[PDB]
Amino acid sequence: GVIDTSAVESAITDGQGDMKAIGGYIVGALVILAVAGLIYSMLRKA
Amino acid sequence: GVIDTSAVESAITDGQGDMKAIGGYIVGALVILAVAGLIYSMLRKA
Amino acid sequence: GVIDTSAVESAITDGQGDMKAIGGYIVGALVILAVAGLIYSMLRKA
Amino acid sequence: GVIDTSAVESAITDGQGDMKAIGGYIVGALVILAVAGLIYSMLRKA
Amino acid sequence: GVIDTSAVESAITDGQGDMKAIGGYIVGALVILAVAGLIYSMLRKA
Amino acid sequence: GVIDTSAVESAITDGQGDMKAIGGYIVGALVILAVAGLIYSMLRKA
Amino acid sequence: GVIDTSAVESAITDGQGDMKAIGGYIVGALVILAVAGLIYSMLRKA
Amino acid sequence: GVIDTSAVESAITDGQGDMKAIGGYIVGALVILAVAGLIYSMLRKA
Amino acid sequence: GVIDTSAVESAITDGQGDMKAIGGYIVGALVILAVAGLIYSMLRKA
Amino acid sequence: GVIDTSAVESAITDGQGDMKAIGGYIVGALVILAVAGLIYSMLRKA
Amino acid sequence: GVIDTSAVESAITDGQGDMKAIGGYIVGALVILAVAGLIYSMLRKA
Amino acid sequence: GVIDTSAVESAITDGQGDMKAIGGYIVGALVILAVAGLIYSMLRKA
DNA sequence: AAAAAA
Repeated sequence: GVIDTSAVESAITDGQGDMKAIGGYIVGALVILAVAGLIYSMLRKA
Repeated sequence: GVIDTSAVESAITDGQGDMKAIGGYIVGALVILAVAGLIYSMLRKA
Repeated sequence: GVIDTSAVESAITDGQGDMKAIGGYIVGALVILAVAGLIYSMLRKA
Repeated sequence: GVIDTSAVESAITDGQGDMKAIGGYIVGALVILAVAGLIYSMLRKA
Repeated sequence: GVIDTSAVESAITDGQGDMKAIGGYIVGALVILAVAGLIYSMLRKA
Repeated sequence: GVIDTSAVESAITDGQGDMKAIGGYIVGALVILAVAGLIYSMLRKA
Repeated sequence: GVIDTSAVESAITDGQGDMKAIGGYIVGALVILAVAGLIYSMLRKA
Repeated sequence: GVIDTSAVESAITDGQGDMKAIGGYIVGALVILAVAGLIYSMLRKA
Repeated sequence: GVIDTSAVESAITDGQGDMKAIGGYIVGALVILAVAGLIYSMLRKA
Repeated sequence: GVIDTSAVESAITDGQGDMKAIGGYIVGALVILAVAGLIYSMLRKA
Repeated sequence: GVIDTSAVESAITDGQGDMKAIGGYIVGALVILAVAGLIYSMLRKA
Repeated sequence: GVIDTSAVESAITDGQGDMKAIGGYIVGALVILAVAGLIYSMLRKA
């Protein structure tokens, strides 16, 4: 009496493979305010 | 004194084979609001 | 003893093809508050 | 005067064995926003 | 020994063609509280 | 065999024209806590 | 062979004219928790 | 064919007159954490 | 040809007088999580 | 025509007497991060 | 002309004695996310 | 007239024993940004 | 908001 849920794992494993894609696109934008955070500290201490 | 009910099981086993067909057509539409439910959460947390 | 449910899959596969259309129209509006979320952080840290 | 309900437990034990399958497919997608939640905190504190 | 049911399909195919008309008139009113739902979020985050 | 649904679109197009009216009355009250949010930041930084 | 249904429209047009009366009496009570919802937000942000 | 709904407006106008009473009892308790929020800032800056 | 419905209003006016009794017993339990909701906010801000 | 609701107030007055018990058990745990919040400030200023 | 309803109270007093059993099994699982909610706050404030 | 709820406590006591497992796996990752938070303060003060 | 910054 089953219902075919084969279209579930095919849909959301491709879903969770897309959460990883837009996680790496944020990490690449948070290191901008990490690098610029501490080369401001070099100019101030000088 | 029987009445031929051979046209019953031929009619509703093909009936319950059609309930399964339109059950799988709903599951394929509920995973749309499951995937889009949690890639909205990635954009908000970023 | 079947009932023609051929008008079902023709109606809701075109239905679930429309849920995808208005999912992509929301993702295009959530990245506005993702980009503007972290170019506010550049102005504050400066 | 019983009615054979042997097709019940054969149908829904296979049903509840499928709820477990799509529960583990969600847990694998909620840990994405748990890991990315706190490696954002490392970049901000730096 | 039939009864003419030709006035049935002429009456309810025009009936179900009217359910579609007042379905599209609701969708045009639910996007008002979808758009205004997330331009409130832009003003709050600012 | 139709039923006159001409009183539907006359009733809810005037309905959705009123959702827009009380959406603009909220936007005018959320910019108060947007402007006052960042002229507090000028006084604190001084 | 008709039956006089003139007492129908005289009874329920006055009925639907009363649903409008107690709809406007609820809207006047939901704006209390809309106004007080966002003057709490002014006190918290201060 | 009406039903006397005169006991409705007599019941909920006195209802919405009570929502205002317990709204003003919260505002009097949120200004405590507004005043104490910024006389802590005077002691810290000193 | 009436039927004595004098036992109706004697039964449900005493019924609706009891809905008011267990409404006031809930309001006395929802103010517990209103008071404790915002004296937690005083300890956190300190 | 009443129904005995004497088991209601006996059940939820003992219910709301238990919400007070686990409210005081949280307040005793939020003062830990209030005291330790500002004896960290003494060590830093030294 | 009664019908023996002695099997009613024997069936549902044992029923409501089982609602209490699975209420206490939830309370034991909600305190896990209460304790872990505020020992995360100690690590963040440090 | 009971229903065997013996499969409830066997299922969720093993459930709440798993919430504790993934609570301790987060605490081990929040002390990373507690230790690194204050050995950054040693390098800055030097 | 605190910690960065004075």
